Amino acid sequence: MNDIIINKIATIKRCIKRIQQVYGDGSQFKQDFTLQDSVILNLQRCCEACIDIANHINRQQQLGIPQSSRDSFTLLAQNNLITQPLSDNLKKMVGLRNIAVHDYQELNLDIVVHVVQHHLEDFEQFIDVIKAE
Amino acid sequence: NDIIINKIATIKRCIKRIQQVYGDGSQFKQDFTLQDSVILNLQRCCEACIDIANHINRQQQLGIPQSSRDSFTLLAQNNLITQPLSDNLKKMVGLRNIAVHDYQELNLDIVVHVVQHHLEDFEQFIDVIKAE
Amino acid sequence: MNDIIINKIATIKRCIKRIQQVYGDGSQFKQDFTLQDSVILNLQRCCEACIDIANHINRQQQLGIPQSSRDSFTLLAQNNLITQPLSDNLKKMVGLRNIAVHDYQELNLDIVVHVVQHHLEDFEQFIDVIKAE
Amino acid sequence: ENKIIKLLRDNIPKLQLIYLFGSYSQGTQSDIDIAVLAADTLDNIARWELAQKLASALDSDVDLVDLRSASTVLCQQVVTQGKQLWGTQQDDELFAVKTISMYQHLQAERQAIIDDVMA
Repeated sequence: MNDIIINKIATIKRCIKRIQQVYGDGSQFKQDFTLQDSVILNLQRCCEACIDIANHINRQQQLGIPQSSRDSFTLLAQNNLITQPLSDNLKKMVGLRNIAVHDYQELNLDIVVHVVQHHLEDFEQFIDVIKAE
Repeated sequence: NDIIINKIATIKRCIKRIQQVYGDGSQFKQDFTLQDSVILNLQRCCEACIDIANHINRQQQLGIPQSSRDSFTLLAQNNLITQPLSDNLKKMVGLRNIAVHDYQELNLDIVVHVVQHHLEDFEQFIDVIKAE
Repeated sequence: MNDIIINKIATIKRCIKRIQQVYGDGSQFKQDFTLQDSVILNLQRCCEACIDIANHINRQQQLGIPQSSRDSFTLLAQNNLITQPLSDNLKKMVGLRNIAVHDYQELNLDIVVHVVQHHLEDFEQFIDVIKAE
Repeated sequence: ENKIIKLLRDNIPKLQLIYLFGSYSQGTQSDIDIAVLAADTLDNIARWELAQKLASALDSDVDLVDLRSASTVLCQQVVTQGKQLWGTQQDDELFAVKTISMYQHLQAERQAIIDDVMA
């Protein structure tokens, strides 16, 4: 219990599994748009899933009404559910919904390489904190 | 396509124009008349490479250049020139922009270094489109 | 007056001397390609500085903005800042500039010799008309 | 509600960028578009990390733009619609006459491409 969080937690794991597979060792990714388009898309599916889980937890425990997507992570940290360094990294991702719906290609390709290398483990961390229960 | 055949010729002529002017060359950094000539033909090679890059862009529909540097990335975006080659010509557009628009002082050490070990990029660029 | 106008006027008067130093008289100009290059570049440096001066006054006095290099002079003329003949002479210089740098035409060298004989005062008028201001 | 957010968007760049030249508000007055010029180019990640730090200090998304590496068309959009927040005026004019003149030359280079696209 409940189904929508266990399905949103499951999707985050599915998208991480996909980003890890499509990106590969990182060689082909830099010069293949099909590899980039998939990783970018599966990256966006994680952000909206965490924002859904955050807005859900704030709702069920009446932690407040999140005015933004970033403010939803703030209420979790202000009630000490997540550490404040973990909220900042998840809020760093909230602004990652803009690499898509914008084909400004090379300007931020090195950035998606950064978040794939260094920031996928912030989603694994967030869902681990939810797992308790 | 009758225009690419020409712009390759003026690139070749301007490279020869750069080489015979530089001389050995020791008089270079003291003679401002032949610095002006080397600078002018270096600029001509850039604008003749940009024209070749833009004609192919309008013959294939690769995009809309947002800057003079963007005209060579569109060739690397579609794997028509090597990614390190588009980066070297973009380094030329930077040199070309400082000479045309005065938004910095012209570093002569760069000009001497470009004359020595960068003119090959113009040869390598015109050697492509020969025409794959 | 302005910090940018004094530097551009100084660049024009610098290159005017360089144009006049490299030429005088055509005792070897039409036979020395290197002398031809050293005059064309300073003609461009003179031309670009005037374009830079024109684009400034168009922005600083809210009467801009031009979309072309020529429309900046065309705009300074409609507002009675430079003489309409002097406006048309500077725009025809940009024509000489473009034809010389990236030739969309066979550069007629008799025009270049003619300009350094009769048209260098157009830059001198311009910097004087702008020094009024 | 404004300005107190402006000098918020002033303290962060002035304290996070060495050799700050100018700061600009670009897009609208939600969504925030900020441009900046310095004596050195900004790192891709270090700028984005700072952009996300601006977006967290504020409530909206933030697009931090490095004017020493941005495209010529984007630079013209800043000098056309924009508001100077910090920096001198001689550096602002230096950047405007540079971009406008570079833009008039770019328009001459790509007009054959623009016309083919616009039929």
